[PDB]
Amino acid sequence: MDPRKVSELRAFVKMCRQDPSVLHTEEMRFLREWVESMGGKVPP
Amino acid sequence: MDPRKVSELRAFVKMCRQDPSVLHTEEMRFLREWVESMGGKVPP
Repeated sequence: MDPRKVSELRAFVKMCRQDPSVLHTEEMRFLREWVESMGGKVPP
Repeated sequence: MDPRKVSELRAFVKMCRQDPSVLHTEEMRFLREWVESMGGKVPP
């Protein structure tokens, strides 16, 4: 992927690690499902 | 989000599903670490 979008993804992950709120929306269900497919659990 | 960036993230997840090796690089270590923090593991 292009380096700017990677930087945006780093910023997104940094946000989620401090406040995973956005992940609990319907918009982000696909992302939760992907994490779950890898054996993870999105925390509260 | 920017709906366009949600779209890009969906496309990125699709790409990673199709070819998990995209996540194996040092550039993507931050993403592996995030997944591991949630108890998952990126596929081989």
